Amino acid sequence: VHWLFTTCGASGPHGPTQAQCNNAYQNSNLSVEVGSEGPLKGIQIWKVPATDTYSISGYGAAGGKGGKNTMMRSHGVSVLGIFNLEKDDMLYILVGQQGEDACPSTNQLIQKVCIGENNVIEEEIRVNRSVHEWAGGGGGGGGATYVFKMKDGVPVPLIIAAGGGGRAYGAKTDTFHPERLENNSSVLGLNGNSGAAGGGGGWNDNTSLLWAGKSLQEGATGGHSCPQAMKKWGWETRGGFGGGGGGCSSGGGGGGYIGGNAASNNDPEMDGEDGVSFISPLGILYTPALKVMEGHGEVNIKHYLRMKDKFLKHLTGPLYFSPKCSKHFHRLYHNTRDCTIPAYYKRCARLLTRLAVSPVC
Amino acid sequence: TVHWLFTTCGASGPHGPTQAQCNNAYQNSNLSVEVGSEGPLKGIQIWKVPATDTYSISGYGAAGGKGGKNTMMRSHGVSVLGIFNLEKDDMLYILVGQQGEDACPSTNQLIQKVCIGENNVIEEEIRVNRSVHEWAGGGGGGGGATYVFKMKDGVPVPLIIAAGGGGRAYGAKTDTFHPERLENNSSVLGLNGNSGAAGGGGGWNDNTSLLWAGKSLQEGATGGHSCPQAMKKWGWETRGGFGGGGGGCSSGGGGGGYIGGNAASNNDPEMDGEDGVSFISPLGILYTPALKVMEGHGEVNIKHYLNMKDKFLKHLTGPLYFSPKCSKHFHRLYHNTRDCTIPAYYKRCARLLTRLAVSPVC
Repeated sequence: VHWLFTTCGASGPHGPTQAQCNNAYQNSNLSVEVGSEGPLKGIQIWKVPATDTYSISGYGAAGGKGGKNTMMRSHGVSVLGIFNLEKDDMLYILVGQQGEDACPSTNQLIQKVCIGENNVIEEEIRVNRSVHEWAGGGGGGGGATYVFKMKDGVPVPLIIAAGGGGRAYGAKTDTFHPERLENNSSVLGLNGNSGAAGGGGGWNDNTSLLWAGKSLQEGATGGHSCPQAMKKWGWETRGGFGGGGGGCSSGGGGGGYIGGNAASNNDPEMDGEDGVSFISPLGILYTPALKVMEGHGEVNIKHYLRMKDKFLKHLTGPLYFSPKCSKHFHRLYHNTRDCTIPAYYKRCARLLTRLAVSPVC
Repeated sequence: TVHWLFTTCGASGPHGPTQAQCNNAYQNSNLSVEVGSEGPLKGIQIWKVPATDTYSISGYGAAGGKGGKNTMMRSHGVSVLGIFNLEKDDMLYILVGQQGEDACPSTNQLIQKVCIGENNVIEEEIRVNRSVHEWAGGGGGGGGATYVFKMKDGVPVPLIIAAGGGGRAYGAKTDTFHPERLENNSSVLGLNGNSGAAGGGGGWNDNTSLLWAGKSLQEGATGGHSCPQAMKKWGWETRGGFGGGGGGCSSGGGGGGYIGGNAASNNDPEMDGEDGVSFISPLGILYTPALKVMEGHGEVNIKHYLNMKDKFLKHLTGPLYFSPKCSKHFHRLYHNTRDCTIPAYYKRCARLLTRLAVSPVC
């Protein structure tokens, strides 16, 4: 009936191998060609079994957590689109991976910061009002989900569900920034800004720094951490398999069509920005860009065409809606895989909240 | 305030850590250990005692694996606190136990669809046939045990052994009815545990032969693999943790210790795996009795010996204070353990007090 594309158990900056996805779908009716080398390394290639109308549901990935627990990791954006496919077509799918959390750590000295035993960073923000020595702890940016196809060698993007920016070490306040989505190919899919932490990788750019995440046509690799942090104690918070920019004391940027810009300096309260999502004019945007993802991304492909209601208002409070956002509300409430499977009802509660503040409301 | 904390060095599963993994774990700390590369000492951390003094060695075993449901509470690992008089330049061999493999979540889509509750092939197995032998897989891995032992003329001598809890079963709806087991005499021979389809635990000195059962410390304390029939179709890998843990199948295997944990003969999705038997040697004093507290891997804390969520602890601190003969046990546990002194480990401290009340010593 449906095909679900996951990260095949791969986590971090580099993606799955062929054997990882072989084990991830062994007795399942799903087979993919995983690239062994080149820039298509870690991208799953899937053959369509019919020439029908499909509904590709792309879900980005979350950013990392800071050295504290006073933050919820910036959730990954969702983009649902209905597309027309022809039998035996090749769908190149990059299931973006989660940006690395700062905690828990295998290093005793860093784990001491994670539980509260070490206070060197708080001391530096108190005696010098800035972090220049004890860098690190800002979670790495999350990776975006890239669903695209190849047109005479050059790749054409279909859906790009952006990945969330990593959280900063001393982050406290929650995000106010809306979800950015693009429909025109006239604007370029450039990489995000990189300062101390790395910025997210775009759709097509030229990555120069190690800590900044790479673009998709560049192989889409999670950026490294800043050297100050790896040199002082080795607090590696690398970005995710999409455009995930690795994070220093500031959170790294997330990936997307346009990468999420990271903090220009080493501000321990500055989180990384989420990426910019993308929908192709060759398809139609089913539901707008909404952050919902808790961990790794995923891609759902299916053929196009009572007590559970009271449960959702307990999770999400009184949500102001517009008679315009009713169309989007219905398609979301009854036809997505989040608002139907009870285990993913926690996702649906998130989806609605962001639909209330949405720009198309 | 100086203390030496031995962890798992980031290793997991039936095989322990390497020397580089531990140098990476104790990178910028005043701790450095020697980890073996082959043989029986593969994964064990050798530690040179820095001075001649009376130390408190707190050994914590490793928890067991979850069941064939994501919403399953795991069998916690046993904690043993002891005071030992140690000499300078004494080589302390410390094995930090590793938790057993969880059944949920899992990368395989078929296995994962069982963990969320939509696929019910296991529930149909008992309806068609009386005995479950085809849809094997769903249990929890046996938690590894934590050993702290010295070497006398090349023969190993134990000091502290904190048993690891055996993993839980697929349909583990009801809880168990047994307390912690502790041995205090070397006369009692520490042998391997009883193994059925899901392997049993691992003892201190034994001659293990079953591949699905955990191995003893004299053999290497390698975790036991899962039963072959569970790898037949979907390949539900649920191996026991490093330290003598047992593979789980569907019922869940037992953890290790001085004496290996017990496992059932028939694949029952309700019966869990019995945890191992802890050990404290006669030369050291027992500070507090054995209590199940660890939620993940084990650990060891050595230190020089002297002499909002707080409300969830006060429900237990009330009666324990003046009710039994173990009032001092509660006081020293609440004021001297790093579970109760560090505010982040409050949950661990909550499991301590709870287990002090149910224990037959009180």
